[PDB]
Amino acid sequence: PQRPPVIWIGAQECTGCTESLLRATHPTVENLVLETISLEYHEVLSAAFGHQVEENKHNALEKYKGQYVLVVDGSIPLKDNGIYCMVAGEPIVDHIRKAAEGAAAIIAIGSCSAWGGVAAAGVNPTGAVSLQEVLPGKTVINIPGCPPNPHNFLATVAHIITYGKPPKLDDKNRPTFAYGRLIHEHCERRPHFDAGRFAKEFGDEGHREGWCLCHLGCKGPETYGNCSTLQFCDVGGVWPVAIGHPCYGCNEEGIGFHKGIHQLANVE
Amino acid sequence: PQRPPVIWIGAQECTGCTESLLRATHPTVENLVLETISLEYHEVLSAAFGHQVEENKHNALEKYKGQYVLVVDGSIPLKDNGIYCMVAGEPIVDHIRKAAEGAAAIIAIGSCSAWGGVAAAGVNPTGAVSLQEVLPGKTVINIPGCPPNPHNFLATVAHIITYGKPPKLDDKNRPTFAYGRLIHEHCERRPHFDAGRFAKEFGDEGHREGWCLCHLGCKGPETYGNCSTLQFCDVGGVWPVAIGHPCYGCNEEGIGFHKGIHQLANVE
Amino acid sequence: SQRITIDPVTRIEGHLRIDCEIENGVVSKAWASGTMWRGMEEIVKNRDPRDAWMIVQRICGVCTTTHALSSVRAAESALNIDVPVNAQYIRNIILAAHTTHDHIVHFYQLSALDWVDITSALQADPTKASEMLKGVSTWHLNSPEEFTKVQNKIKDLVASGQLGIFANGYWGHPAMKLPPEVNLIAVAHYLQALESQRDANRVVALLGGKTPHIQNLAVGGVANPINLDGLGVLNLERLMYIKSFIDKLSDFVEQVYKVDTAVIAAFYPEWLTRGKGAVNYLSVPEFPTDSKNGSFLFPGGYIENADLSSYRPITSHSDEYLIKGIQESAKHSWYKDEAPQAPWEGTTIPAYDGWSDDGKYSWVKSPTFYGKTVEVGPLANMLVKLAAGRESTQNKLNEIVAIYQKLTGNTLEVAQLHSTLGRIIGRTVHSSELQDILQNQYSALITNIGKGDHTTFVKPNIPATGEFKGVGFLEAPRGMLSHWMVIKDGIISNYQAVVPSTWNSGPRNFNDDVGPYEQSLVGTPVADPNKPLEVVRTIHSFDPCMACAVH
Amino acid sequence: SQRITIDPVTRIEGHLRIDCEIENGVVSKAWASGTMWRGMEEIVKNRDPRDAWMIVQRICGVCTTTHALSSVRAAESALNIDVPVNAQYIRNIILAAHTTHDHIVHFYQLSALDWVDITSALQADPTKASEMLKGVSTWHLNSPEEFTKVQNKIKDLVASGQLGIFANGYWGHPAMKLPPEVNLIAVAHYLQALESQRDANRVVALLGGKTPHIQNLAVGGVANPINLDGLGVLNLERLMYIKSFIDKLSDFVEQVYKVDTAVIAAFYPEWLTRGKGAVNYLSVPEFPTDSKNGSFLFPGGYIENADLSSYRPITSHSDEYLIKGIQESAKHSWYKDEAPQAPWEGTTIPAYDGWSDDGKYSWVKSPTFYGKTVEVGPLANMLVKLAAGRESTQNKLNEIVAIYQKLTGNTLEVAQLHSTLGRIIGRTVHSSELQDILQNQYSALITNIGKGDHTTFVKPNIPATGEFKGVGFLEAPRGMLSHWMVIKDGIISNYQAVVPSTWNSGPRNFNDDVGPYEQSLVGTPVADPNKPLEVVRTIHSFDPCMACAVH
Ligand code: SF4
Ligand code: SF4
Ligand code: SF4
Ligand code: SF4
Ligand code: FCO
Ligand code: FCO
Ligand code: F3S
Ligand code: F3S
Ligand SMILES: [Mg+2]
Ligand SMILES: [Mg+2]
Ligand SMILES: [Mg+2]
Ligand SMILES: [Mg+2]
Ligand code: NI
Ligand code: NI
Repeated sequence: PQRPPVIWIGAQECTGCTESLLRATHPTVENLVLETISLEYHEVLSAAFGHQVEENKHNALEKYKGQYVLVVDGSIPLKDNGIYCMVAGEPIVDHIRKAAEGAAAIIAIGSCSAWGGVAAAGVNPTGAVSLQEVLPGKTVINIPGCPPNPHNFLATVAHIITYGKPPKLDDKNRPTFAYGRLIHEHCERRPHFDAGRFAKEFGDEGHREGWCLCHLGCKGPETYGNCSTLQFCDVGGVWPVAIGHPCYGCNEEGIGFHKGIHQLANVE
Repeated sequence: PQRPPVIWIGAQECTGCTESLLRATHPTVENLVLETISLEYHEVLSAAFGHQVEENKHNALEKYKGQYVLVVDGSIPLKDNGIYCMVAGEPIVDHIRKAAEGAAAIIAIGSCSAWGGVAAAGVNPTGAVSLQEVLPGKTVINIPGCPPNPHNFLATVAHIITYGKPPKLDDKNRPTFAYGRLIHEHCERRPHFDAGRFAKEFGDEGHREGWCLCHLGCKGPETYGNCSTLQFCDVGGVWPVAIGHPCYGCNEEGIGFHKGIHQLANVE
Repeated sequence: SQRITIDPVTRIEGHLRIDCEIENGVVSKAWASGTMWRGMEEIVKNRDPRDAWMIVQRICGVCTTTHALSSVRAAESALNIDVPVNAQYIRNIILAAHTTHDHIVHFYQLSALDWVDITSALQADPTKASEMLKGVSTWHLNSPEEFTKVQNKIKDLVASGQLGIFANGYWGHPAMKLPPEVNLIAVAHYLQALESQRDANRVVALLGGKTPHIQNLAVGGVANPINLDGLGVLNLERLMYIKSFIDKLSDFVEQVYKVDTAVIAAFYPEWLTRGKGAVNYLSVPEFPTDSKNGSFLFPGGYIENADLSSYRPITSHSDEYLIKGIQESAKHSWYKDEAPQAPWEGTTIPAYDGWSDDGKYSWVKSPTFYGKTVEVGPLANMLVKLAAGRESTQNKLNEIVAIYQKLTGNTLEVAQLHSTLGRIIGRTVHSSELQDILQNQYSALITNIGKGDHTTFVKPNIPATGEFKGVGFLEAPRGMLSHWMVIKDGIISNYQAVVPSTWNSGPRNFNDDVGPYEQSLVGTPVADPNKPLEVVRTIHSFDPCMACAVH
Repeated sequence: SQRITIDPVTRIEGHLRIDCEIENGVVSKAWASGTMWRGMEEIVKNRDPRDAWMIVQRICGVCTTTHALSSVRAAESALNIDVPVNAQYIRNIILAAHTTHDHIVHFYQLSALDWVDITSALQADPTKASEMLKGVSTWHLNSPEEFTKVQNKIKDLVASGQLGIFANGYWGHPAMKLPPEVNLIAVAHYLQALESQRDANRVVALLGGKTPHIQNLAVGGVANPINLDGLGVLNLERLMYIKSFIDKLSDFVEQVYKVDTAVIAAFYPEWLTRGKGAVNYLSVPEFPTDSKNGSFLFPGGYIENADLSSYRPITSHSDEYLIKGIQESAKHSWYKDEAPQAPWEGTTIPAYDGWSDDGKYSWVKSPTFYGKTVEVGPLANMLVKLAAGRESTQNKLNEIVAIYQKLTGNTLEVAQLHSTLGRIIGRTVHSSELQDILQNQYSALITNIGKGDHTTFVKPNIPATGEFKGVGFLEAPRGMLSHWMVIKDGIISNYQAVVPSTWNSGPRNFNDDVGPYEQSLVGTPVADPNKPLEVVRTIHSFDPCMACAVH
């Protein structure tokens, strides 16, 4: 039984999006690579290096033309003709465009590839841009977060494999099962918000009773995601607000990495 | 090194309260019985039976006088001189009262022992009552639910062992870390309640988008508990409302087993 | 000659008393008694038919799920509702995974300490123990190192002086026959079982909303909202999570539980020749897969006089031959009305008057099928499948036999299955076959959602006048379960549960005939009347549940 | 003379190019080049000091937690804030659990396939493989049955023709020395490691709110609300859950990882005689336990010219001698300002002009300590601990050496630790000592809460005028980390990170001296210049992270 091929290219990444896979349980990373897919190129795990791994990529791009899923993490830096990310002596944008030509589906994993993310913030030193921006002719599936829950990615891959098409997407090309609703429109602390029950500082009486974090800068009111329902790490009860810290808006362009932690959201 | 002793007596139980321990992860049932406590009497797991197990109980009540935690599951039937539950030829109320004389702490695990529960519902065929009703001069710690999350019990026992006293209790003697707040005052579907986004029937469009279950009969507005936060089984995201069914009020006297599934809660 | 009582019987669900006359070192006559009653049938009376399942699920928390599913099927029968096929798939997954948990816990936590001596385990050589299983199991946790860690935990427990649930156990009894090494293997497996049963209940929880006591059913289907693209509902991520736990169960079942079953039989072969409870057996078909409450994955039937060749198949939960045969009597039970009653016309009027050997001595009723005593449960269900020529059942039975053959040089015939050990073997075969049910129904669910069917619920209507009768059948871990609902003027006017442990545990009947527990004990050797381990061995093989038997 | 390039170096974090000149099959000169830059120092500038940690944690997701913790420590340094002791315990548990995950993944997922040949594992006898470990490890998952299941997974993968991550590996290379049986053992452990590293990150997640990228810090302490009696906060139930995962880590680390480290050394003893990168070593103390940002559980210090007997202790994160010695140069890096800069006066002005052997060739800066090159990371941290006479470290090293001696007949002396294998051993010793840190700090937290201290956060004030400077030190998985923050008129006016992979991977410095990666490669034998596995062995021993090195 042959497994569906995947090619994974890292651009201006911190590797958090690959690391998310090492927390996954359905599938675990070992079951992913031995049973679910054939991971044909991934520089963090590959036995081969250098000219041998670049051979592997070229061979896979030919053997599996029209069939592989291409995944990119990190932003793509356009300033100064691509030199802020060079792999095997060539700009990463050239590697990415060449791999995109033969892809069956293309996924931007993480906020950096989906919309520029932290690497494009402030003054944007390297002219970092999104995967969609470098591939204007293609439909890029965006799976934002810094990093997303790995199952936001894995269940998107599984829909493609099992049912032969991508999951349903919103108008930013994000899968609706994971990004279809504002966090604040499905947050267990909404009753406290509604009653005016707000933590004012970490460690205060209301904070120590699990009250709403809006006045600490929670960006839940303006961030799409599944952080309050799917949550993180599959142990139960684990997401930033449940732990006691406001949402920072890491999924959402113009929110995470732009607004201050303690800056208030706009409430709609 | 010696472990703190525990005596567990079943009255009019279904055994769900013992079975909750087989789902626990912190501690697991095997670590509970080998490391955390010495389970001196428990009829479901005991190697010994009949005369030999009643010997173990008498020995333990004398040996550990003033030191053991007594746990009861099920209601206690007082109709017709206690004959609706007879163990070794004697009414269970007499077993319970004798064990209670030498207890360091006494816990009613489950809604049946906490307030009568399903066994006391409707016409109450056997004159079933609560553990606190059988023991009017003792402070009984109530851990309600049908059954409760096992860690509601295990963290209560742990507070007693580690810190030398019970956890903080409310005016029904329920531990505040688990029963201190209404489910509706910490429910992730409150945003939908607030916007008038209500499921009308299982399988309708609102139901299939995770909307509020109030109009299906949700008793969250009148039930104290931790079902929306701690939830169940430690896999993440598992409680009745999250699965798509309203809360029935099983924690709460006069709600669970009294009101219809689809009967509406009073809302404050 | 003397009279003994075993009260309480431990390592069961609920409150059971067993009495025995012993003559010339053997049991000559026995009494089984359920000593606690709640009146659950009366509690549910006069309510809306849709509410019943949440109340009657509380008949039992060991066999959680079962009374819930039997109750909705009963209301569905009365109302003539066809359940959506996706709701059948979900209900089936829950029942199959629950049963897997239930049987593992029975073999290990409830039954093993009848056959296994923990003191003898301290004398074992862990390397010799591991070596005994080479070519017998491929399980990855039978190393000497695993066995040494387990031996050290037992060592530490004993050394503390606080044996707790292991104290005053039947250590050194003459009927304890395992070598030290095999005792140590069993205790290691006992601990490993706790992990695998947890995985089974993770399946249950993800569809049920929690366990014990699931909360996803409804008269008309289920409350799970199927939407692959939906946030906070049953989507593809959630289904993948369910599958990840289904996949974890098989290796333990096949490489530990199935093998231990053969090993116990190899060391206790006289237990193949005693503990016969009945000559008639009944099971219902289970795991419906069509749109009209039928097309069951497992077959059912009725066997009379132990004749497999002339059994009567049952392929429908509406079978009038099944329905019409079932009655219960209270002649030797603590209820007022004594003549055999069909359950639609059943009463449950308490009439406690204390124990009498020849009068009333139990809260359990006495069920009959066309006037005969019948054994139900995994022995019944296995014999019926063998009678149907089910290859899967034959093959799995042969696997257990082959391990037995290899250990003893002897074989096992069908005649030897009518016994204490045969009953245990039926349970183990059931557990193995349930793993294929899980794979089959997960795959069916994924395929059906892919065709565009997301339907899960048909809203019922209940006429405000008229009298309507329904019965919900279910093949539960302990055998055939049935709930019987009468609806009059929109509300429940009668409710009767006839539960598998009622069939097996019930006292002498209207014609003073002897039911399975009481019959199975006749002829039991009892070496020490003060420590009657042999009686408890046979009673445990039926997996008693007294909250179920009495309700 | 032959010139080779290895680009990309895989099984590291990020984007690394290594070039080597080779004379007669021996590396004569090497160049290390970080080939990707983001300008994270410039991105964080001109913001509120409280916001830095959320941004700069994104320097790296492999060493997640570390830049977050360093950044809050830097702001607390600048503002003169003493962190509550409960916030220290929580920070410490997170760092220790994270580092356990990180090192386990490095040894197995990143490094093992330099030393282990998967094709040779297919020829192994699983029974002989298990027998080799008798009396060497007590691990419970070293049975022939476990090993056979693993072997069959590899067999199935090879038979599919889709080798994926294993394709075109260095199978049959002359530097591969393990027998088939040991190759199979290592693959089994590679798989098992993935479960233990997941348990370590369950600890991190329960305190951090997720991982990668924790979200529970603040300038002034942590955001965890301690209330044993509170619903929805850090109560006793949540603390019990954390402890259940802490308890799962030790057996793997001691009985698998520590043992494999000794076994690899036993089969590759020439790797004790090559890969020396420096003669000077630096580490900082870590895991503060008082109310004033001190009383560290692990010690730090500076070793010069490999002389442990005359090392200089460092016991404070405010040590002026440490602070004053640190500078960075960009003479051979793609930035404009080349003279050595103290980080509070640092610039990061990009000036890319292409590769030149004698000019600029990397995005990594060149750090020095009072003008010398220095190696940081687990070798530095082990040697400093040994120089301090820490018995724990001595004893743990002695356990590894005892296993090695059992297999080879030889001991290990300290001179042999200045090597590729010594660097790997330091990492394993660190991993083992971290399990005691976790037990110690969990116990300290439970005890402190019990005394009535639930405090977690001191709200900062930040003056709206004035200029002031802070530095946050941290002993990260790959060595000494420092973040340097200048605040002017209430906002960040300069931000410089000097990261452990910057020390080790940086290019030739202002005086053209050679840093650790480049120095370590001189003398490396290369059997096949098309497939330079020997170069990658030594580079992987430093655990490169180029997102960290460059930022
Ligand atoms: S989105 Fe975040 S975690 Fe993923 S590659 Fe970008 S910085 Fe790292
Ligand atoms: S502001 Fe944040 S914490 Fe408060 S209800 Fe909204 S999402 Fe939840
Ligand atoms: S509370 Fe519920 S689960 Fe516990 S004994 Fe009563 S009926 Fe069973
Ligand atoms: S009515 Fe129920 S589902 Fe709706 S917000 Fe309240 S508790 Fe949640
Ligand atoms: N299985 C089970 Fe319980 C019994 N007997 C039911 O139904
Ligand atoms: N460990 C780690 Fe990452 C590097 N180098 C940091 O800091
Ligand atoms: S910061 Fe990110 S991880 Fe979720 S809670 Fe907010 S979108
Ligand atoms: S029915 Fe019970 S389990 Fe919780 S969700 Fe409602 S109190
Ligand atoms: Mg309809
Ligand atoms: Mg009945
Ligand atoms: Mg200071
Ligand atoms: Mg820097
Ligand atoms: Ni039952
Ligand atoms: Ni890093």
